[PDB]
Amino acid sequence: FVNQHLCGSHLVEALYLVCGERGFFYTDPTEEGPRRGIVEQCCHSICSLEQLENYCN
Repeated sequence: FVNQHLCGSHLVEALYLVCGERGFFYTDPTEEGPRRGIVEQCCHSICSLEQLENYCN
């Protein structure tokens, strides 16, 4: 993951990386539109890693 399009769990992964085992908030890829912030921003556009670190716990 390096400031590049990240959708589906390909995004979760990053969060997993930066969040580590501490567990990251993202639920499942389906069910319903996730946070509606990181996804619509990192999937349709690029996003920061510092932005994933606030997702961990």
